[PDB]
Amino acid sequence: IVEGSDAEIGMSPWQVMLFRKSPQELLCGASLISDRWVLTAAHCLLYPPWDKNFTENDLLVRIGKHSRTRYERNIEKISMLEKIYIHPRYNWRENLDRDIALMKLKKPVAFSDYIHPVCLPDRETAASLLQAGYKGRVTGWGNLKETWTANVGKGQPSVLQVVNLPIVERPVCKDSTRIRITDNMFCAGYKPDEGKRGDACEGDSGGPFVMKSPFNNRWYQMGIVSWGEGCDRDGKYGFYTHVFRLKKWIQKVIDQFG
Amino acid sequence: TFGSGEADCGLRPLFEKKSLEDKTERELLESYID
DNA sequence: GGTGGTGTGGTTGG
Ligand SMILES: *C[C@@](*)(O)[C@H](CCCNC(N)=[NH2+])NC(=O)[C@@H]1CCCN1C(=O)[C@H](N)Cc1ccccc1
Ligand SMILES: *[C@@H]1O[C@H](CO)[C@@H](O)[C@H](O)[C@H]1NC(C)=O
Ligand SMILES: [K+]
Ligand code: NA
Repeated sequence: IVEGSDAEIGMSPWQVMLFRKSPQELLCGASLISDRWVLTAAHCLLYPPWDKNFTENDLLVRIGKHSRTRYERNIEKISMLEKIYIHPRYNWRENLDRDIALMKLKKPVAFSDYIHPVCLPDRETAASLLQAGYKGRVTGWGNLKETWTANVGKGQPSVLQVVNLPIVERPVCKDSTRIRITDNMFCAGYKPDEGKRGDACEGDSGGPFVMKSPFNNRWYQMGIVSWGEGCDRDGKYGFYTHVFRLKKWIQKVIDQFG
Repeated sequence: TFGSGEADCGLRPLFEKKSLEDKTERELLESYID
């Protein structure tokens, strides 16, 4: 996350860390949506152009965390994966259309002050809140800057980072980029003239874009960090998988078995 | 199967559940007016 | 250390 700040304790108890077994490295974020289901972005698991194709056994997930690297004894819970479901029409050839995947845990996890699932949106919530100018919250342990070019600053944060960002109107999103945008995506970020900043970055993928419903006080995941160009550049905007538009699939998979 | 958790989803034990606001949730809510 | 270190608290033991 670029120009966010430290997360408070238990501020997003649905944050999940997607962690590679060997070598040990943080791959991505993700969200806890029930006791046995985790949502993330498809390109975290499967992106052929970068020769990336993870199987369940390659991976762990870590839940309840705050610190990026330290094992947080008696707080965090580490779970193995039973099954990985990638959207069958995830478009990795071109623009990451439908950048979403579900991961089913081998064993349901217990909730705690630091571990608690987030809500999936319904038609009314999506319709009330998914509007230009409305702000959501993004979280992750991804990069604090553009790491692929010399830049001053630390690369990664010691602890979970948060930033709040306004949804942007679709035509601005379109003109911000040469990459083909689809209705399975939306974009968020401050305009240059707004003089406030912030963005998700490499490493934050899979992490949730959430909004708090003023009608019931609950946090809902409207998006998944999907892609961007640079991090936090004037005139570009972070792109996010549109959760609600992909809800039908989410539900079809999640409710398929008892 | 979804499993456990839904009835109580999106309510954070250390915040909503104790009637505590995090430091910036209010910025979100104020973005939802106009 | 096992997982750092403004180390035996902390978001948790010893
Ligand atoms: C996998 C995620 O960590 C990461 C998210 C970066 C989000 N960026 C900003 N500014 N909010 N995603 C990526 O790095 C994806 C995966 C493949 C390349 N990529 C990109 O975002 C490119 N920078 C642009 C792009 C390339 C191909 C297809 C779509 C987008
Ligand atoms: C990913 O790898 C699996 C083997 O585990 C293979 O059967 C599958 O076709 C792969 N898909 C792609 C697009 O590489
Ligand atoms: K210690
Ligand atoms: Na920007």
